[PDB]
Amino acid sequence: SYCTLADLIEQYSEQKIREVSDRVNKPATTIDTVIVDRAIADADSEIDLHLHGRYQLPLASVPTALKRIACGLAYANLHIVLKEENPVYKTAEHLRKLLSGIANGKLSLALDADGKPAPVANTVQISEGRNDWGADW
Amino acid sequence: SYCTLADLIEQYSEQKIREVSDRVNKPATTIDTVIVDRAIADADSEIDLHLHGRYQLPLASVPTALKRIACGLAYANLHIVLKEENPVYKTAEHLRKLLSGIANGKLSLALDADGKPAPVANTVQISEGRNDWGADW
Amino acid sequence: SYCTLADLIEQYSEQKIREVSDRVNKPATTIDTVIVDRAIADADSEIDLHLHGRYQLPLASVPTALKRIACGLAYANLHIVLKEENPVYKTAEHLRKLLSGIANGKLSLALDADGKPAPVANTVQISEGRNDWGADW
Amino acid sequence: SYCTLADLIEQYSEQKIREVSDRVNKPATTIDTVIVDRAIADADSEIDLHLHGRYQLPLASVPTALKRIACGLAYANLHIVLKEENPVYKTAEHLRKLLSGIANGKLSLALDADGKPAPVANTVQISEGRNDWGADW
Amino acid sequence: FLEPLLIERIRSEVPGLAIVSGVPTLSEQDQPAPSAYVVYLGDETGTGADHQGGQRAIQTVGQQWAVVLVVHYADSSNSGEGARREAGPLLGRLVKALTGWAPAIDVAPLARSARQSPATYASGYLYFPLVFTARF
Repeated sequence: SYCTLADLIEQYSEQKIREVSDRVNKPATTIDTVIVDRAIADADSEIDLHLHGRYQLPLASVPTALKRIACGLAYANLHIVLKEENPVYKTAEHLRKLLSGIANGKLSLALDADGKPAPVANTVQISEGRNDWGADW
Repeated sequence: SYCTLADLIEQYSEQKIREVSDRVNKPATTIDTVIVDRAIADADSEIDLHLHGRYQLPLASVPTALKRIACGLAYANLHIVLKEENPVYKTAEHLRKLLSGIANGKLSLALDADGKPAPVANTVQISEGRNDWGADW
Repeated sequence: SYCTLADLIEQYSEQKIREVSDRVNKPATTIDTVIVDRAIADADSEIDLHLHGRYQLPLASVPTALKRIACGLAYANLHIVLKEENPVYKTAEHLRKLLSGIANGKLSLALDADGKPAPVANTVQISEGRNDWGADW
Repeated sequence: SYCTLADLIEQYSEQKIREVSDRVNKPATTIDTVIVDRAIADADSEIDLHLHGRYQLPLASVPTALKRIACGLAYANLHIVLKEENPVYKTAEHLRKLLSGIANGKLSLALDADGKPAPVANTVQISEGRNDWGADW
Repeated sequence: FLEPLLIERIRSEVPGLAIVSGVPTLSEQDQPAPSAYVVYLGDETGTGADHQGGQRAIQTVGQQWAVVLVVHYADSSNSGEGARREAGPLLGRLVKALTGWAPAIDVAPLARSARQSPATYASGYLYFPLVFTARF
């Protein structure tokens, strides 16, 4: 859960979330929590797809850039039909580009609140090191 | 079964599923379960085609990204005629791009609920290792 | 027989199969079984052309992706005249691309119902291996 | 916090900040501090994403170029819908280009007020240096 | 200036396969479904009669509105059997819903034409230059 309904409302205003989330009432009246939850879950799943090879999956903290990316992807997911030239689609593409840059080691995952994220041990591995005759015998 | 009728309704609203699934009544009245089942099965078959070389086929759990991909492909399959510029076709193409990226080892299959997926033993294979004279004789 | 008349009806609705299969009655009244059988046979022949070098020909089971591909190709074959921009032609081209990817070893043929397909012994061949003096004499 | 509400007002005038920040009153009357804070936080998160590999994260001082970049990104973030040809989008792209140039070691992070920034110890690492027999024995 | 209240039900998503087609030359070879395919022809204007009033210099403005028929079912260069024979009821439905079904109207006649709307074919598949009046 890198973003919440509060984050979506704050980033896109409550009116737009209501309009793109209420599918049964015309005009919209309330925000459907289930739809928003599914959209946020899908955004988190995509982000994990991008970040699985460099960091641990169950992150204990959410970096701020991760919050922005999740909010953007979740909003893009709340559109049933999304055309290519829709600006929301372009924002989603830019965020996906940021994610790909992070995955390819060109961008670093920033601070969460004060501490660093937790990189995986992929680079750590070395055989073991056999150096007998060099132990001050 | 990476996605269900509930997932399709939640992602695309029940009205659209009814409209694209009911082919005998005009206007549509009910959702045809057989057609939806076949579309979901076809989406799962395509996804397995993409994922057979890196993971076990009968997955015991469904990763969330896999759910989103299956829902998108299933919805795209429910259209008898699908043109190139239809936005649903573009979404299907993006999801197929995600699948291809996963297959080529550029994206990782994320967590299912809390645990990792089950990669195949393709990389494990090595001859055996003949290292007599090195067993502390 | 990777697909049947039932599969074609389910994928494209009975009305469209009737319209593209009945050539002697205007308006169409019944589905011509012979024409559908020939179209399905042609689709199967093309698929076998694509799959002969990696799997056994007389497959004992039909993978689901194979069913979808066969249905699409069979429907495309039921059109006497098919232009380039017809969406059915584009679907046929996409399915042919999937087949070519399978043939070139970029996609794997998925599960049929629970078990794997039967790959051919093309890669198995090695000379024999002459390793006398290494048999614990 | 590389930029503040005062910086945004000074760079873009108070009227524009009021117009792009007040979402509940039409016409706008007051500047929403929470929305501005979130936009500034997102800009800072992106900048940290770009600068994590060359400098320490919790910078004790804010370089002036960093202030300009943060102000531009924050203003770009205050737009719910931002098209490609919007000049604010172009300014954001130019600032992102500046950030990327800094990250790739083509531009240096300037003075904060009088002293240099604090680069990370990434380049410092060397093994240790074994040079016995050269210590004036 | 009140038609939308009934237009809402006038339009009911006629095609089941065509999605986001922005319908109102035709292809006649790759159309997913037989949509309404409405067309626009022109306008009718006049003054110096009961149409014109006092202030605002407005009058009962004649309005033109037509449709295009796209079925190509049972008519694929074979014969005109099933093209308009099946359309007849469909043509009546279209002309009764899209036209002649107006809200409470005082100076909005919303003229409808059940007959006297000739149509000629061309291009080898199907053409239908419908001629109907709207008056509003």
